[PDB]
Amino acid sequence: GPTQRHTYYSECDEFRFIAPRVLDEDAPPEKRAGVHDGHLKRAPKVYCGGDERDVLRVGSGGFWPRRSRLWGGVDHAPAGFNPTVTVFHVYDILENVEHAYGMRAAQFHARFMDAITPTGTVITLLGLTPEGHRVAVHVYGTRQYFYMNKEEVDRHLQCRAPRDLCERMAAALRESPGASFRGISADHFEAEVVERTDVYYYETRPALFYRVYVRSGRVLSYLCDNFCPAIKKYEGGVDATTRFILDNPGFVTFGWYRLKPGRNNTLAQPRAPMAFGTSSDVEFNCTADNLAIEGGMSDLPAYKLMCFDIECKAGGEDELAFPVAGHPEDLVIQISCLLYDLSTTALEHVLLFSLGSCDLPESHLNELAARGLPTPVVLEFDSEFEMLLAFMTLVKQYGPEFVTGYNIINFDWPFLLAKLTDIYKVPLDGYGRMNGRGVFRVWDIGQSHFQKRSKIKVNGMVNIDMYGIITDKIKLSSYKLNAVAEAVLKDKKKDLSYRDIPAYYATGPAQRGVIGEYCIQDSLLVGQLFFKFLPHLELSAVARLAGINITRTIYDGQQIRVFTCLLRLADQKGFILPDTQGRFRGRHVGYQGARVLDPTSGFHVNPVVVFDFASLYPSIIQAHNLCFSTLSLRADAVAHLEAGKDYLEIEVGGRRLFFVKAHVRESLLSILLRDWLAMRKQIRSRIPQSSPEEAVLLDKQQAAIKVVCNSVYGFTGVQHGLLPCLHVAATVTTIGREMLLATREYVHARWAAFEQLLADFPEAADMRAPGPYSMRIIYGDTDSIFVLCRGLTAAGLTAMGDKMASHISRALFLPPIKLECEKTFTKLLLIAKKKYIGVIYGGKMLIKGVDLVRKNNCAFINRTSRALVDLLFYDDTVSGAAAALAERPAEEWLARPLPEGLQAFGAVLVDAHRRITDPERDIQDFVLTAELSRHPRAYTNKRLAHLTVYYKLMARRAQVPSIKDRIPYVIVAQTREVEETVARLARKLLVSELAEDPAYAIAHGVALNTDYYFSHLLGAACVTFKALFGNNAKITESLLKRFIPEVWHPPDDVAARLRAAGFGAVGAGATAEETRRMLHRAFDTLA
Amino acid sequence: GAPCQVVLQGAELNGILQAFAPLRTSLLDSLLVMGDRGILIHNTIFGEQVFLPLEHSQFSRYRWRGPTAAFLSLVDQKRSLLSVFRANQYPDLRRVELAITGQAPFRTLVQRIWTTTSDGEAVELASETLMKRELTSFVVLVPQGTPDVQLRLTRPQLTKVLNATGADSATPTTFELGVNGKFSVFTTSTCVTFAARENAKTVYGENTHRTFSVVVDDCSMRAVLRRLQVAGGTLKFFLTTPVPSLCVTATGPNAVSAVFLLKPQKIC
DNA sequence: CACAGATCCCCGGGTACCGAGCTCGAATTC
DNA sequence: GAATTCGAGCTCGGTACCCGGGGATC
Ligand SMILES: Cc1cn([C@H]2C[C@H](O)[C@@H](COP(=O)(O)OP(=O)(O)OP(=O)(O)O)O2)c(=O)[nH]c1=O
Ligand SMILES: [Mg+2]
Ligand SMILES: [Mg+2]
Ligand SMILES: [Mg+2]
Ligand SMILES: [Mg+2]
Ligand SMILES: [Mg+2]
Repeated sequence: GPTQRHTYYSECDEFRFIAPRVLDEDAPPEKRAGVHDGHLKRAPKVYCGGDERDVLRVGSGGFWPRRSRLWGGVDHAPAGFNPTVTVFHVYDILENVEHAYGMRAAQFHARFMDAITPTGTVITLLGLTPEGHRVAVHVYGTRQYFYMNKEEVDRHLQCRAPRDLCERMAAALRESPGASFRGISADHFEAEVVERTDVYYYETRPALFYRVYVRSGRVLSYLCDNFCPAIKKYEGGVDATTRFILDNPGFVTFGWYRLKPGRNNTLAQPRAPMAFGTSSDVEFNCTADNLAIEGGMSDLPAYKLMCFDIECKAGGEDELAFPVAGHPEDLVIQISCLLYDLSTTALEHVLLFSLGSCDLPESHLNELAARGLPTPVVLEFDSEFEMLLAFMTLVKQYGPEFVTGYNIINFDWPFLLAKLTDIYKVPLDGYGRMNGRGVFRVWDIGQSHFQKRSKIKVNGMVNIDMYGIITDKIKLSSYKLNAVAEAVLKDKKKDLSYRDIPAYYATGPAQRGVIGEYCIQDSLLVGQLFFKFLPHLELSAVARLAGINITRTIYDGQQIRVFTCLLRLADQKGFILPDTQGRFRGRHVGYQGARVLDPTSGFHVNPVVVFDFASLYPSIIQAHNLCFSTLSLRADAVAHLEAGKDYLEIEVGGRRLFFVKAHVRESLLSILLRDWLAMRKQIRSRIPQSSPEEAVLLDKQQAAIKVVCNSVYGFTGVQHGLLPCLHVAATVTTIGREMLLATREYVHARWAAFEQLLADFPEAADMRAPGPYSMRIIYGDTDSIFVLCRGLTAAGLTAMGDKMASHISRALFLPPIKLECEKTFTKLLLIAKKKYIGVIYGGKMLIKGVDLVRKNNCAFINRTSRALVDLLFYDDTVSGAAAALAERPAEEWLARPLPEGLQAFGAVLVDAHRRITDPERDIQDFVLTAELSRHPRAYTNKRLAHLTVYYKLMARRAQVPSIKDRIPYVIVAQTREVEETVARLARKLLVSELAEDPAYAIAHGVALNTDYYFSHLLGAACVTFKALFGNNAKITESLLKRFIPEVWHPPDDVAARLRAAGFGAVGAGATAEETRRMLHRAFDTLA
Repeated sequence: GAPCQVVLQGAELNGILQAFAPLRTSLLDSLLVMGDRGILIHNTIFGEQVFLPLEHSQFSRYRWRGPTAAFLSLVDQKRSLLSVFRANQYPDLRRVELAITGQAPFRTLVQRIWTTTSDGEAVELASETLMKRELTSFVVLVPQGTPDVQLRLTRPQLTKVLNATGADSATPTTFELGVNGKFSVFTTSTCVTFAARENAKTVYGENTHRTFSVVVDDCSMRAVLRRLQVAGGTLKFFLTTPVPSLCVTATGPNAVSAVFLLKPQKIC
């Protein structure tokens, strides 16, 4: 059949029939619990409505769409299919070894067979044509390589010719511990003598290296980790894709391309439908010279997006437990699968896989037809295997280029793949885009102790989980899809909790249809989120600019972007990037960060101009020409250069460091940063000319590019990371600290009196407000300075602050550096170092790290804290009282009555006290959160509330959170039962032992800890408003609790016997006259 | 001056500091029910109700306008409005004023301090003045009426009767008074007795014919009345209630009293 | 296998005092 | 014989640090 074998199920005649027993409707009520199980012998079928078909039968008809040409060797295209391909968008790039013995019958030309002769690496470009045909171009050529110093290799293994070195590298692989390099010869390792320079230092001279062309780059991973581990290999971590992108100038990992005539006239050689490696329509065999970038096209092809969502049932003794993939009875029941078009954003198909009958409710069908959405194609199955096989068959046949969903990397794909590999033993290596031997794998953090994220790598399929896209574009306490839907989409959805799915599924098809409706609506919400944020476009802009494919952009982190950009620059300039990490693996820091000036804490009702540097550390790297290639630790490399004119000299970490200037050697990091700073500036140049809803999204996109810009700095200062230089990173921060202080001293020296301010800026003449002028920095941070401008009006203070900032940046700093007046607060509450609130001029409130902007707290405390700060800032007669509080030292307020304005500031607190005890207290207002952030075994302090509740959830078999989830929890009241239970699982209990989770605490009506929640309400108030009271949290706490209404009762078991002993009560439980008359009765009784 | 006003200049204040002399820290986490007829200082120690009346005549000036007010003594939860009247907290103190200023649901009370100087003047230690807010909801259960029969005692007498009383719930005690002077405070393995006159076991009292035998189940009396360091005083019995109660009022500088609840098992 | 940086506030939990109480135990000492 | 006291010790929690950890702010 095919030359290469297709490792996906094209046919099946026997499988493992698992299915719930309640699906067999006419069978007695006592054969209903549990599931069936066990082998069955029939091709898997799918019932779409009244019809029925084999799952794996492509044929003509079909219950789901198909974009596949081949299916298990048969060619299902109309004869005469031969689309011409001249331009093809490329979205993913694979690489995969290809053996010239394996492609004997494939009938390539010579010039590819000889490019794989024992073996080659083939760079597969996946993509679409403008007419929608799925291309796969195979780029022969393109073999990886590294460098080793010529003299170093010549010495450590006596070498006279390069061939003798190819021989020795082969010799070393043939002796490897386990026989992975069988037959390896002296011709798999061609080498030449190149004349490159290491990139770490200015003094380094261009040596002679050997450039060693490996094929089959896993041999390079061996020949890089095990070959002569005392010689230094330079670029042995650079995979073949990066060699393809970089070696060919112009090429991109995401963009339109074009086939060319080629080197002599050699052409693209269209493969024969049997020799297809991928699931594509047309396939080609090029080399890098038959390809052209085809700039001028921008638009995105017709690519498809699948947006799936599984629903699972637990089928064990406890059907309220949460499903588990390993258990054969905790089975998937439904798979919603929406099929959008990525270019037009148009939902095309709405598929619902359903184990058993599913009749979707009419109301839902009519809401779909009302909104114009396709009609749901409900596909029914008997067994879970057939349902999952049909889902994977859709994924293979349709072949969505992009997949998404919500939490599809931590629950949906792991659940499904655990089923398909543990239980049903299906090889997923062919269910990607390659017909076999492709990666279809998930990774999760799994106590790895650095891993930032759980990844997923299907080949030729870009999985964008919207959970991770939204956690880094919106600050929410809870990232459940309902909370995210409300907060982003303004869509109050109804969630079905997994505890209510067994009760529904057991009933007829109409409730199973209700489950299917909640499944579809989840996926419709996720499609809306995807097309609001459009993550593929921003991430492809980054992938295009970095040089990495889009999946490495989504998953691999910020360092490989910088490493690839730097690698492009280095290879142009004639440099090479050593490997150090190849030999490599408490709040500790690597070097000294930035300066945070001491705030003059307090409520400042005068204007506070906030200057700050634009792109500070990138501008330092560019201004001062910081790099690896410009650093000199030793004052000899610059012994023939003028000081101050040809090189900077700075004491960093007590080490004198010489950074030669441009016009001697341009930094490599400067040029890298140019490219990324231009990208960020282009995104920002559309914020003023966009919608409000679009300026918010654009703000987040320029913030992402800002992170990639600051990661160039960060990449120098990562210890045991790729290509680090803490001399450059420590120099960046050293110049940053110098500039913060230089700016403060300039402002303090020049503009100390109003005459000098007026001499610089005559437009200050119309800005003198009546008090006595002064201009003092009252706070600063890495780049900002807060200049408290007394005696100046806030009206035109930013318009002159721009001119001040240009004045300072001209007088002090080098050209790429630029200080700029970014705000003006008409009121500021400098709480602490990284904490402050303030109303920007004539405008918005800026809250910076004061726990109203922190995801810890409960909405109750946040709501009341916001109410208080709104009183302080907006409500006049409380800003007057608050500004009056500074005329006394804090302790005088402990004696004196607080100014008569601040009473409303305690009315809020008093109201909140009322509101906290009131017995409706919907406990969603009282739900704290915390991020797990590492395996619960990697903690040392295992006495945290979210860990407590994590283990309570795993104890009850509920849904255990994931490593970066947020773990919501309530603080339940300490009760003799809770006490006994905690000691059972093992006074006054800790808040880590009163740590229930809200679902439990509603189901079991566990009551909240009013003491805790109010003490923390007052704690948040105290943390903010200690700035009014001389930053004394103690005094503030005392003065805030003086608001609260104090209450005293003789307790029950005391009040009882007192009412029994003929004492009448006087106070609450009687009318005021009745209390007075009884008080008369007492006073005359005692007298 | 400000509407409700309680001033203790010297020479009547020396009596009030003397009243607080023995008590130590006891009445600091207390409740101060001020109003007409004076101030009542109530606290709970060990589960019993201890009172310390301070009459309106018993201040250099006592003046009240409005309904009675009730303050927790712990200002901001450490300090105390009575800590001024302690044994040696402020050595050189002479005077205190308690000025109240507000409207009936919301009064606040301020306490200023005055220390002696040379040449007849006073420095106001404004670092240690106190400000409290009226409770804004409260109710206390004060004792009422007058006892059945009350007997005055001394330090050695009262010390030994407190020695006679129990240790824990095992052994309930009983202040029976027999006919013609058989006052007795016993338990099973200790018993003490006095004569009741209307030498060394001849207590004085009034209405001595009113025999009974009260019974207590809770033996916190010894701890309670030892903390307050009572110097012997009145022992008052209250039995015309379903729950009899015994009150104890030192005749030393203070009138600090303590009511103890005698369980309903009343018999003669 | 995986991988930008640092600074810094505040909370929770832990542990180490120690000034202040404050209750008996043999010394004074009525 | 017997009201002091204050050493004797002893549990008392406020206060002080310290540390991890969440999660802010450059
Ligand atoms: C926000 C942020 C800042 N920084 C460092 C680098 C910055 O140069 C320095 C100052 O921070 P920012 O003011 O936040 O960033 P910036 O000034 O560089 O960029 P912009 O023009 O938008 O203001 O802090 C990081 O390293 N990472 C970050 O994620
Ligand atoms: Mg789901
Ligand atoms: Mg999901
Ligand atoms: Mg900045
Ligand atoms: Mg700026
Ligand atoms: Mg800034």
